[PDB]
Amino acid sequence: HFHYTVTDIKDLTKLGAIYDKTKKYWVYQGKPVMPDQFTFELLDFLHQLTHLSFSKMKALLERSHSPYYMLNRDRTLKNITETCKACAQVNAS
Amino acid sequence: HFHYTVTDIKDLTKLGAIYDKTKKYWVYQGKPVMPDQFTFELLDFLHQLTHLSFSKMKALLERSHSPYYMLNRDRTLKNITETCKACAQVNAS
Amino acid sequence: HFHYTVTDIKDLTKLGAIYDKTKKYWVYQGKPVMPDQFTFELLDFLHQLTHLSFSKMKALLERSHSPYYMLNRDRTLKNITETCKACAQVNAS
Amino acid sequence: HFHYTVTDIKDLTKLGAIYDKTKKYWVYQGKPVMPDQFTFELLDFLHQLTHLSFSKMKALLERSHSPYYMLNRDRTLKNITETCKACAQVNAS
Ligand SMILES: [Zn+2]
Ligand SMILES: [Zn+2]
Ligand SMILES: [Zn+2]
Ligand SMILES: [Zn+2]
Repeated sequence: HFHYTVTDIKDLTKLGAIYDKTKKYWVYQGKPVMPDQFTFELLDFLHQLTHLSFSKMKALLERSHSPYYMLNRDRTLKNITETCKACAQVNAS
Repeated sequence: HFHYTVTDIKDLTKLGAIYDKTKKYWVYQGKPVMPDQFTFELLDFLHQLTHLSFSKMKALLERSHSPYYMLNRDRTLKNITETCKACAQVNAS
Repeated sequence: HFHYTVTDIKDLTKLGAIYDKTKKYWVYQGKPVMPDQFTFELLDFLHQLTHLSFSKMKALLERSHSPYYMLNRDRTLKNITETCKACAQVNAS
Repeated sequence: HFHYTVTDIKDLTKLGAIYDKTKKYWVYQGKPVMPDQFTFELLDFLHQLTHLSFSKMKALLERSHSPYYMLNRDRTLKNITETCKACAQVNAS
C-alpha cells in the first residue's frame, strides 16, 4: 500500500484530502492519492525509458486513465526532465 | 559494401562523386556515400529506438563524426518522422 | 467507451465475465474489461516507445496497478514483440 | 580533441596500438583510438537512449563500422549495463 510522509500528510491536509481507513489510503478529487516519493520513482522510471519532454509526459499522463492523484506531479516532472543528463546532451546538439 | 541503384548512380554523377574500385563504393567530399535505401533503413531503425524529432536527429547526426555522406538524408529523415505512428500518437496530446 | 466484438463477447462469456448494463461495459476479476483490439493498439504503442521484450513487458504490466482487465494480453503481447521489425533488427546481430 | 591518460597509453601499448605524433593521437587497426573516458561517456549516453542489454549493444557496435576504436569497450559496456538503475528496475519485476 502507500506510505505517506509527514510532508505528504501535510500537503494533503492543505489540499483538504481525507484519509480512508477502510481502503488504507488518502483520497482527493475522488482518487487514491499517490505519495510524493512514489510519484517521483514512477515518473523518473518512465522518463528513463522514453525521455519524453515535460509537455509530452504531462499531456500523456492526463490521457492515461490514471486511477491516482499524483502529489506534486508537475513539480516532480519538471525537476526530472530538466535535470536529465541524456536529454541535456541531446539538446546540446 | 554498398549497393547503388540506377537512381543513386544518377544522383551521384550529378554531384560529381567518384566510384572507388579499390574500396567498392562511391566517394564524395572525402566520404563514402551511403545509398538512399541503406540510409532509409538505418535512419528508420534509429528513430524506432529513440523517436527523436527531425530537428533532434538532424542536429545529432551533424555532430556524429559519421564517416559517411547520406544520400537524400533530410528528405528521408523528414518522411520517417512525419509518418511515424507512435510519434503521431504522442503528439495527439 | 469500449466497443466489444462478437469475438470479445465469446471470449468474455468463456471467462465467465459479466456484463454491466448500467455501467455500459464488461467486468472481470473486479475490473472493467478492455476489448481485444483496444488492448492491442495500447500495448503496441507502449512497445514502440520502449521495445521491451515479451517477458519484461509481461512482468511490468502485472505490477502496473491497472484499472482495466486486458483481454488476450499475453497472446497479443507475444504477437507484438515477435513481429516487431526494430527488435528483429536488434537480435539479427 | 582527444586526451589520453597514462593509463590509456599503457593499455594501448599492450594492445600494440601506435601513436601518431603528426596527427597527435593513437591509431589501432587502421583507426584513431578514442580514450577510455570518452568511450564511457559516449556509450553511457547511447545506453540511456535505448537501455539495450550488454549482448545487444556489443553485437550492434561490431556491425556499426565505427571510425574510431573504442578503448576498453566491452569492459566499459558491461559496467554501464550492470549499474543502470532503469534496467535494474525492469528485471526487479
Ligand atoms: Zn531524459
Ligand atoms: Zn517516432
Ligand atoms: Zn520492438
Ligand atoms: Zn539501462
